Amino acid sequence: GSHSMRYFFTSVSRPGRGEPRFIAVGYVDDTQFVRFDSDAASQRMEPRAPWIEQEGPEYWDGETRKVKAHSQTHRVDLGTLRGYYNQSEAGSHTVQRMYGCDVGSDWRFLRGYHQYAYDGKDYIALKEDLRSWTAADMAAQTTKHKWEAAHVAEQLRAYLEGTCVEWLRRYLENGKETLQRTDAPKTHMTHHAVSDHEATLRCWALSFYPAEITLTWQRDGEDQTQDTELVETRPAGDGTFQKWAAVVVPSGQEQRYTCHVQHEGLPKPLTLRWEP
Amino acid sequence: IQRTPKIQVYSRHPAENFLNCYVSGFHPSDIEVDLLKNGERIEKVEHSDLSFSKDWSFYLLYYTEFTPTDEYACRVNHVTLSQPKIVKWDRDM
Amino acid sequence: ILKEPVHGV
Amino acid sequence: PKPTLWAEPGSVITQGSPVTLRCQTQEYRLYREKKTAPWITRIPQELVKKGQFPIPSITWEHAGRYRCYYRSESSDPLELVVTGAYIKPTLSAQPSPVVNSGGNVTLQCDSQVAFDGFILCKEGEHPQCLNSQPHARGSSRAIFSVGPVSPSRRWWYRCYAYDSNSPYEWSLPSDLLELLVLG
Repeated sequence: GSHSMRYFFTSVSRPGRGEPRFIAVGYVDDTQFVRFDSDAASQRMEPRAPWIEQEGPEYWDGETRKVKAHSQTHRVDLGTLRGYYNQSEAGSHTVQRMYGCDVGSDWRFLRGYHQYAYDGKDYIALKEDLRSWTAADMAAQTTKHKWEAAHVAEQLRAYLEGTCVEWLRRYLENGKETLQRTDAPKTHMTHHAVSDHEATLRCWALSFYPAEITLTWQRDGEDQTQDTELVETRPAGDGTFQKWAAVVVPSGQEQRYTCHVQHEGLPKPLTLRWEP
Repeated sequence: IQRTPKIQVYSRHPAENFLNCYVSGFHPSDIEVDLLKNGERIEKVEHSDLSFSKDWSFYLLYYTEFTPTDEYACRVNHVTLSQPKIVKWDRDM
Repeated sequence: ILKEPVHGV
Repeated sequence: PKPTLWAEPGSVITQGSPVTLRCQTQEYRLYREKKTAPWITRIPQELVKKGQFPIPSITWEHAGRYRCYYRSESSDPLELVVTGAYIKPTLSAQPSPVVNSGGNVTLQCDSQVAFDGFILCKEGEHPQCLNSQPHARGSSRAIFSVGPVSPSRRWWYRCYAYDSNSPYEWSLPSDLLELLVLG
């Protein structure tokens, strides 16, 4: 169906400690496939997916010249930014930047996006039409100007609807078994005791992909919510994801409960019933 | 605008392996993660590449191989924690 | 692949 | 016959330090609501006998509500607070730490960490507080109206930052903010 390749870039100044560190990481949905890290002995963009592995030199050469480029342009923005805000030397700062394009259930493009932020704060994002910017912040127009002007949103608008989607499809193919297939959620249930009157009931979901997913409790067919701990969907560490939703329950009433699970990798959504 | 990280000490799979410390929703990036057995920092600490969300808060993953067998926990010191927040692996969270 | 060129803020 | 549940030196201990809980027969049960507290199960029976539940170097893990009983009735709740976990917030006096004898003022526990809840406790003799929320949304800066003051007593404070999603988990207290009462 729908997919999305998008990039993450993060340079972080470290005064005195030589040059700032730069990191680039690529994803197609929730599958990492390339990376960069000025501190690694690689000094080259690296493959993290079997399907990108099968790209000849032309690829890895280019991706390094470009990450390198990115690696550098941010390196400066870091101080240029520090200027726009006039900040002392002693003290680190972080410049982030993400961009990617998505595609509908037809691989013919859904939308493109390009955002920037200085010090974990929105700096300038590209409006949804991809022809205008949003410089939420005053001396953030200094960049908005240099860009809405120099015509970046123009040849960038060409990348998003162009190359971006094109390569997204090329990857989608080379990685059919990995990218286009799912890993249903293996699920179970734990029951920890809280005390004489209460006892927690936790509904697990491990080894699944995409990381997208929902988890809910239905005591007698009455969904619960605010009183339900809900850990963020966490990385299993092998490509799959796990997540659990637990709820404090009246000791001796567990049977009333049923866990509800939704996941693209499940035909019908499963309704796990604690006491069958 | 800095922010402590969401810590999660969990195993790749259940008791029936690998040890995971998942630090998320944190800012700045500059972070320290250590995996420890009965208290001794573990070597070979492997990690993910740095990445972040929409709100920009980064998220990482340190993992090592092992067995649900001794105590286990995750040591972590951001620039938001005066002193390292340790977190013992709850077999069940 | 990667966009290019990338621009300074 | 539910007993008295307290702590020594009492609750609200700064992380790393030690605290101990107490009650009142010989049968003694202890539990942390919302989610069991495993440390309790590790206490030697040599203590439960006497009803003593010790904590060496207190850590957020403990932080939480606790009760006592044995069958009998649950004691009044004991709010166990761990402090000094997160970085310290900054305490300010809007707009002057200096107010005239007799006057309402404004304290402002500002924070650099993203947090959603604050506390304010008069250090000047035990500490007496007041909880508060952030009025802005992108901001994690809480406000407190205070007084009216007077020279007849020293009004010095400190504040705390914590996340509603772990309340017994507080930040380090702020630097003591002393007030200057004139006239």
